[PDB]
Amino acid sequence: KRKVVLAEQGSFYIGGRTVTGPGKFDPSKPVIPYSNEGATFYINQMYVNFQAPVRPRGLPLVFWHGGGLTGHIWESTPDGRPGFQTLFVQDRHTVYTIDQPGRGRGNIPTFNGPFGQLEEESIVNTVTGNSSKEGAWVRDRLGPAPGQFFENSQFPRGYEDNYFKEMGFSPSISSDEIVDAVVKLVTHIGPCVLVTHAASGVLGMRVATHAKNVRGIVAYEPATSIFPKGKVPEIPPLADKKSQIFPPFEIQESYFKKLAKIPIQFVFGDNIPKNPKSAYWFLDWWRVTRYAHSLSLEAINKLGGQASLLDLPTAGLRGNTAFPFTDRNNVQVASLLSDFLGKHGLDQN
Amino acid sequence: KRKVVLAEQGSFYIGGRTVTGPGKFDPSKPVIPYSNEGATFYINQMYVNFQAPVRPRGLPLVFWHGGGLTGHIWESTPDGRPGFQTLFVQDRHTVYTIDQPGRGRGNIPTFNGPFGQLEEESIVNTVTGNSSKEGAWVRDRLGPAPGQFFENSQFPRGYEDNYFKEMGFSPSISSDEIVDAVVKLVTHIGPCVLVTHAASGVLGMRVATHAKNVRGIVAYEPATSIFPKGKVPEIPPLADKKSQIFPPFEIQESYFKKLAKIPIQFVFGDNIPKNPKSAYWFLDWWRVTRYAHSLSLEAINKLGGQASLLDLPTAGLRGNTAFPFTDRNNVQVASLLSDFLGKHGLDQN
Ligand SMILES: COC(=O)c1ccccc1S(=O)(=O)NC(=O)Nc1nc(C)nc(OC)n1
Ligand SMILES: COC(=O)c1ccccc1S(=O)(=O)NC(=O)Nc1nc(C)nc(OC)n1
Ligand SMILES: COC(=O)c1ccccc1S(=O)(=O)NC(=O)Nc1nc(C)nc(OC)n1
Repeated sequence: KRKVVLAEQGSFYIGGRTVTGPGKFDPSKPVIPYSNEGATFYINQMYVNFQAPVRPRGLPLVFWHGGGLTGHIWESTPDGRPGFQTLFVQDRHTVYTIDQPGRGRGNIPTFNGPFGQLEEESIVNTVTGNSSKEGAWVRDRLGPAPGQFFENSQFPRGYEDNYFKEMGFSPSISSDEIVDAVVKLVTHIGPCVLVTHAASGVLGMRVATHAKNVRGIVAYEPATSIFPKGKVPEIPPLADKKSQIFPPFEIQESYFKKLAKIPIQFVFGDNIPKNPKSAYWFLDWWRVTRYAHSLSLEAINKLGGQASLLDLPTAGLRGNTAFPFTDRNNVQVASLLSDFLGKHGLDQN
Repeated sequence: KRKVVLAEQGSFYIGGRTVTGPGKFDPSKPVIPYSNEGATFYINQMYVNFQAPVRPRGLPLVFWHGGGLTGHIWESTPDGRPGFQTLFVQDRHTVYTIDQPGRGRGNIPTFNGPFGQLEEESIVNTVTGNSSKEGAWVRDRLGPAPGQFFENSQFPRGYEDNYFKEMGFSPSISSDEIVDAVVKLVTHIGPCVLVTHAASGVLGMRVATHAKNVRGIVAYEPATSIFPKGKVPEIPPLADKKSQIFPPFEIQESYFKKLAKIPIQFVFGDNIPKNPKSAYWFLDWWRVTRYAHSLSLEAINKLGGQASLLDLPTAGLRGNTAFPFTDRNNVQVASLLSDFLGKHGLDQN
């Protein structure tokens, strides 16, 4: 199970832009402490890793981590089992894993001065946000409250420290620039499949509307819904009568219709409630967010699309968290992804 | 040259601690926007990647990136040629690559509030520092001034953007906590060899004094010298008669002596002046820094050690930058590393 044979592997940077400080750089002056004077800074670039099997079959897969994560989540599970990178190289796909701008080996744009500030220009905000262990516990549906596990959980229990250590903050890089970096990657690699997760769900949908090389999307637990501009359906508030899900992203209809041209599958784990759950904010949030996604997929299908929602429990898999690709049954989750790729010929040359 | 057969690969997090916000966490209350209330945050953990060959020989190698870098520099060169990770898995060594705390997939400790601040506790500074392209150009001795190459350069010209894109800031995590994470990794791995670079040179020396499992060190272009406490020799200022090199790190003699028990090699590239060069601050800085390191190695040898300085031009390799392991002749640089490992019995089981 662990052996893997690579025809080649590597990593590279792509995308981003440059910003400049004032003045001129004098090489005879002390270079350290570092100065903005005469400075050119590369910002908002993305890190990309690839592993290619011998004699690949079908399209390369681009695995895109969720919010506050990195490509680590596709490399290994918290308890050290093979991640989807290894499983799909073994399945004879070339596999790209990214650290998007602002995360991991992607660029964090900061300079000499308060965080994110280049002289008088605010590239990203100095004030950050970041989930706690407790927030992530309920966000990812390990259980209804920190320390608790749902019955039949597939979380790798005992490896909580490993799991939460993989998570961190994201600077306020614009989503436009994150999407731009991945569009450039898709141009670089050719026809490919995007496999997204939570926060990258809506970003991957956006990439597909700008990049015809995206030939399919599988989105694990996408966090933000997407609709044609002015056609967002009625979406109820949460059971606490006061909160709402994330404002759906709206794109022009001519771009939205590009989503009807490729196979798209949204995948959800277990323990999303059917009924309002006022006592558990993030469980109720997932209920209404999944509902909004069902309407988004229906809108894609009314325009001639091939969009579907897979609830893992209906496929016979019980207990998955919001990271099904690192849960204890991730091999079975991978099998369902192989099934999708095979159904649409994305595993053939 | 590109193929690699892995018995296993993966990644994991190790080291770090936790800090806590005030108050308690209520799962019924809105979890987003994220709050410090009731929060546990994992901070200062390190990312570790490993690739293991079939039938490994000798000790595992731990590759430790320089300042503002990540394990990318061991994966691939800026122009896409195999890095030392691939070369030494092919040489039948298990290879670990790290993103140290505060870099890449390592943790950047920030919360909900101004960067690095947890309520009124400053975990890392809000004001950052970061090299420009211009500062890094002369730091790494691509040439004497930005945009200019030494005639003999081994840099992969044309891939400047790719190269500079791999560099970024480091938050003010204490060096103690960075050393702590790698000591914990070395305890987990068992006997190994540290391969360090620039800023991680002094940190690897410190790790060796705390971890008998470190059985050898090869340091490329180390940036800070180390001496026994109270025994720093006379080191001249730079040619501008105002600047100094980095204040040498001082450790108790009992720990310093541990450096005499293992083979240690410092490796320097080309274009470091023999004579004072006041027009080019970083060239002169490298002259005096290399001199300080020569005295450091001499001090280890006077304690019965086996500490050597390898200037790559004396081995027939001309024009290397301060990243010899990603230069155009990196295969030849690797050969010299294999020779060190072999001579010292580190390539046998
Ligand atoms: C892995 O888990 C998630 O990925 C994840 C999963 C579920 C919800 C949220 C996230 S997230 O933390 O990244 N945030 C996100 O998708 N975007 C977003 N949108 C708005 C409008 N506000 C905020 O506030 C943070 N975030
Ligand atoms: C994921 O499920 C829970 O999280 C969960 C849910 C409810 C209770 C307990 C757990 S548990 O997992 O902590 N522990 C558990 O189940 N213990 C247990 N021990 C014995 C000795 N026998 C039996 O059952 C016969 N159960
Ligand atoms: C890849 O290049 C290097 O590794 C590298 C190479 C040569 C010099 C500097 C660096 S560095 O930028 O990271 N900084 C470093 O080693 N430590 C350090 N120590 C002091 C006392 N001040 C500062 O200020 C920056 N830094």
